[PDB]
Amino acid sequence: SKHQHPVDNAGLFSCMTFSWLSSLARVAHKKGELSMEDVWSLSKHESSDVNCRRLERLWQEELNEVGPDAASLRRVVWIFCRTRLILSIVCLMITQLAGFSGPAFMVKHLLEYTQATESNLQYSLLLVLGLLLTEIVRSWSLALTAALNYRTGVRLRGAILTMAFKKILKLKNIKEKSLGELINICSNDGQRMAEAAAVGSLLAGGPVVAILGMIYNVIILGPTGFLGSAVFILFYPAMMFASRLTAYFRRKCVAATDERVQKMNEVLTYIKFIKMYAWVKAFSQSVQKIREEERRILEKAGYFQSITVGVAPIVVVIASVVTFSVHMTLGFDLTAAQAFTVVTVFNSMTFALKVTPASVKSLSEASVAVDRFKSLFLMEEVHMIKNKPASPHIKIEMKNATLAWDSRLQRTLHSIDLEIQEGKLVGICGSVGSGKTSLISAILGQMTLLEGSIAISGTFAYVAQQAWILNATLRDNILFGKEYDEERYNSVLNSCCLRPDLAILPSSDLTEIGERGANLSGGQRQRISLARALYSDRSIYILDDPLSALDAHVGNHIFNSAIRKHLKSKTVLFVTHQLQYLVDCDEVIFMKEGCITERGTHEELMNLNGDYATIFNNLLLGGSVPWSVYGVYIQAAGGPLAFLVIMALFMLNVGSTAFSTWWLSYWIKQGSGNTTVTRGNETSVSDSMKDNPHMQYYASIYALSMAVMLILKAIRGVVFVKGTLRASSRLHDELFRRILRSPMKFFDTTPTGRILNRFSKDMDEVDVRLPAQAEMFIQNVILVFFCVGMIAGVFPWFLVAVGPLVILFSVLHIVSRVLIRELKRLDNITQSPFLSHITSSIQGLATIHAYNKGQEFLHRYQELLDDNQAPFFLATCAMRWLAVRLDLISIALITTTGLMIVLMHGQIPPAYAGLAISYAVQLTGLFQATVRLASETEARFTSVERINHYIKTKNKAPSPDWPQEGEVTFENAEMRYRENLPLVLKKVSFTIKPKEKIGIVGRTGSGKSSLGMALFRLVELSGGCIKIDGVRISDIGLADLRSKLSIIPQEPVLFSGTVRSNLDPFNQYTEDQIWDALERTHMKECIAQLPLKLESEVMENGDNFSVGERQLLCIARALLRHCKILILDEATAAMDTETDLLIQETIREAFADCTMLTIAHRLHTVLGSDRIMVLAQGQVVEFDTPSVLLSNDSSRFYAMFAAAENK
Repeated sequence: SKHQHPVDNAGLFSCMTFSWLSSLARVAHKKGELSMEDVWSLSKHESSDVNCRRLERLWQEELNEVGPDAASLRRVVWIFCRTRLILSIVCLMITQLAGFSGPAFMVKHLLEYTQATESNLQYSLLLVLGLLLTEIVRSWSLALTAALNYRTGVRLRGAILTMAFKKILKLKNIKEKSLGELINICSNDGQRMAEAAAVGSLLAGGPVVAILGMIYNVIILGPTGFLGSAVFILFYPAMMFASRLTAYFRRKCVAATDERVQKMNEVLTYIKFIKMYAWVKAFSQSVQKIREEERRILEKAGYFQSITVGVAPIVVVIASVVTFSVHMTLGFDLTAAQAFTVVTVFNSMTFALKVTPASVKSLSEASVAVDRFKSLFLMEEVHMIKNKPASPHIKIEMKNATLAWDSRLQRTLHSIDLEIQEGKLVGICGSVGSGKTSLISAILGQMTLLEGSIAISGTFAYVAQQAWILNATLRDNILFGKEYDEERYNSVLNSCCLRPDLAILPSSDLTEIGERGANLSGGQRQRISLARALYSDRSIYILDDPLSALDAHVGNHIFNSAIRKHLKSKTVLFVTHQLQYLVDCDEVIFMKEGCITERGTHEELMNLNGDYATIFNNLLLGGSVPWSVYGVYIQAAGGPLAFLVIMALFMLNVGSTAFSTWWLSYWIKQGSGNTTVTRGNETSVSDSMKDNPHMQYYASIYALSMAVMLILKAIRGVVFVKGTLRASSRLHDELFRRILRSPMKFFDTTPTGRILNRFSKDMDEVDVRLPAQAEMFIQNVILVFFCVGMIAGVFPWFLVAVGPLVILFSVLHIVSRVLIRELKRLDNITQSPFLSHITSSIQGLATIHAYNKGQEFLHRYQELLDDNQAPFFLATCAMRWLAVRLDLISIALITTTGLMIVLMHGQIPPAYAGLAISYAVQLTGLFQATVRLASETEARFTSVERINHYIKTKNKAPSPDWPQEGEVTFENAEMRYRENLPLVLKKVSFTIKPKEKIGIVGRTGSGKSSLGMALFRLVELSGGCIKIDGVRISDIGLADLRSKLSIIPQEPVLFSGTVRSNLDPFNQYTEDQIWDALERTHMKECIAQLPLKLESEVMENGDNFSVGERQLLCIARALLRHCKILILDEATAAMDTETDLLIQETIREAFADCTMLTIAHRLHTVLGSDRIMVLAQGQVVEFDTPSVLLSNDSSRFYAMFAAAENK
């Protein structure tokens, strides 16, 4: 025994057969759920610390030997992994030698014995035992070499991830890389390296058995054997070519699918505007046009992908046909054993296309990860000041320090003579870019030194800008790895006045805040950072501006409560940006261009009449998938007929190869037509296929069988893709149709992102991932069924031997895959906390570096890495554990087939026995693929299930001229937003009459926002009646209702595409009317100067236009329709001193001859209206015209107007 982990306790046989996992497999099967407690802890050999130390030692050794610039991290990886890679390579060599010598020798000798006229029992038994032993030791050696590299990949990932984390923690240039790269390299590069070391180490595998096969087939045959090798070496860079073509088709049309996702997001977020404008048909047409363009390249991508999914038997059949059709017709002889040895070795070399491309892609990923890690390891490292001042009273000492920045020595500071003393309240103020932040960073230690010296005699309590903080509960953010003291905690809370924050928070001390703060604000974040700094109890406090945008009153209160009183015995480096915080400061310094100009306390600062005094004066002045899915999936695919057609086509595709093999066996068995050939003085029939009179007929039938197989494969490839894509298209169309027609309440309750997830992730998965795995699963299942049926046909006793084996396979399947699903779930729910403490760590590094808490952070990161890697290691080992048990069935089937062949010697033709053993040795590696494909399809069906259930859960004839007038009346309308919700409309009744300027305004939540969509009938009326032009709103069609109405929302909304498309999506309005509307809204010149003349294209939300132009575009909208009732919402504050007035001028100039149901929350912009109503809590209380309402002081509206004037 070496460790508590059963992996170390396992010897040779247990490790080879993965017997250690059958102590957790049983408990997982019995309980049905695997938790982190049941998962064994990581071994000390695979522990992060030891492997990281070894990797660092090797890296430093190579850096010292070769050089910082000429070193290679690939050499470091090779040196680290050589010990566990050499033995794995040897094991792969021996297992691939056994797997090649099995069919080449054991099958050939067995078939030669079958053709022999004698009958030997001991020899046949010895041959069967030898073949069984060879296959058993091949499978076991493969399992051993997989387990050997699985551990070293995990240990390499663990060693490199912590080293990368330490490097990014100790780097100086935080902004050198991006946010999405530092997190990716510490979370995905390690996994890429692990999977590379796991699967790509077999690069010396498939190729070596392939070249061994090429060397073979030339001794038994003649020169014809080179044609079989040429066929393989031309077919490989054809499946590779198809894979490259499908990869090129991928990452293409991704722009189209991103445009579709953006359009769906725009139609979901701005669904109120579209539903209030009847712009549904045009948007639906737009998305249909985008989708049909997407599934025009998606169809080709699927066509090219479906070629290389099941090529395992097709390549062997093609090579055999090409070899035999020219070997027989050239006069050469061919026997059953001679012909079937080539087929068996071709099937053996077939076990390269499944692994080699994956190995190459893993090696490429490992190489690019190594290059990126090397680039990470070559940047400058941050430094910490260790020199101390000669006088202990001096805290920070620096004399004539250049202290250049980086870009590299970027000169920013010049001749700084700081003499900071212990216990001071100084402040370094200056212009932006003069070197204030540069000086702060230099004090922290992230600055290089050229001339002078830097002396620090204490730790830094530095708070960073933007308040990065941590990503945990609001208790460790204040302690920051310190002992919890009640008195200190209460003092810190009282100093920073955090009691109201705790009171308003739901969980108070237990409240959880994200990396940036979800239920938090900038001021609260800064207060939390200040509290953490106060509780830190350090010597020097590097106080970066905490109150730049926090507040004034409470900011001064916390400043004079904590910085002045609590922070008296500690050094203060408070940056200052307002200049009233240094009235009590001990020494005020003002530095410009990196040089100190004024020193001393404040009194000298004003009496010297410097720049600081001028600035101060200026500032003072200023799961299981049910059967419903499978069924509906196929029902959406076209019903039972489509599934039956697909199944029949797959069976025909497999049966093409099956019939080719059967015809080859028939040609071998038929002999020379039972004719006699004169070989001299003896004439006694013949036993050579070359003497068969109908040899050309057999060759032609073989060639036709190959052609038919190719045609069937092409037909399946071009049909199955269409069948699996039409289902996705129909599902997407139905989902869009039901979502667009669904009440708005579905949008208010269900989040927009949740709906969008069904069109960006679920839809893409359904389109590209699930059909790909389903095709291979179906192909493997049909191939296995056909092989089993044909094997049983030759010997009518395979069913009785396979029945118990089928039961064993079913028992294995039900026992397993549960510890796989649970292990994957555990890996995900341990990697999510691994993304925690990583995204936060990269987001904020200056605070960590200044506080010197880089050791406990690294320890926590290593602990998280180990607790995430252990489930990953177990999950990786589970695949090989299942593969061993499935091989225990595969080799058993092969042994049973061989025993049946040897027992029935003389009653079975050699070709029939040979085909059986060829298919038996072809059965290898099929159950392992089949179960994995079934599990993957079951997992992928969760997306289809999530998509599903979403589609599950006249009277009055309007006049052609309606509305002739703009008369609006309300008859005690009763309305509510949703059921079981507080009422928003309470017996509201009023009269508008055409030609009005209603200036509706009320308190928040009173019901002002309800009006608008209330008139448009976004949700059905719960009571009351509303009449337009004497006609009730109800009992009218949706288009008729929301087609003669217009409204401009609060925030301008613009759709991506074309300006013409935004102005006229239906394309039925004349250009002259559009230009007249633009002229009336004052657009003309500034929009006519565009190079494309209004076809200039608009980005998302109109990001290429100014805010004023964005508002003016929406103002110009609804002018073309010349609608009567306008329900223009709030203008979202005033824009400048002229743009707002111009907008108002255009607004009243355009909509002058019609009603004006404008809603504005500003009392200054509502003045001059013809008549204004005031609605409070859903009741009308004031209808008497602003003017008349004004004279009356008792009216509320006058009180609000006076309050607004006062404020």
